Amino acid sequence: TNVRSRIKDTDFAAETAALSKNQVLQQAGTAILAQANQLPQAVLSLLR
Amino acid sequence: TNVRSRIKDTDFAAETAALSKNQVLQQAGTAILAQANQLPQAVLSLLR
Repeated sequence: TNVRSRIKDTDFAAETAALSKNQVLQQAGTAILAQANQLPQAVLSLLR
Repeated sequence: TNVRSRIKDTDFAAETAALSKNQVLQQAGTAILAQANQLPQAVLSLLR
């Protein structure tokens, strides 16, 4: 059961770190696309 | 998509330069013809 524990289980102190990371990466990427999809709006400020 | 971007797209900062150029060339050429079509009117100021 020790062996199967180290194989099959997850230590949640690691998991929650992975979660915090991934959540930051998503909220980031979303907020990034808020800008990437607005950089083409600099176009029609020029000559329109 | 990078490759197809550099092939098929236009960088608009180049385009708008081409536009400004062409517009100047048209407005110019028009205003030029305002004179070229009036140089023959110097004729009938002479002997009529």
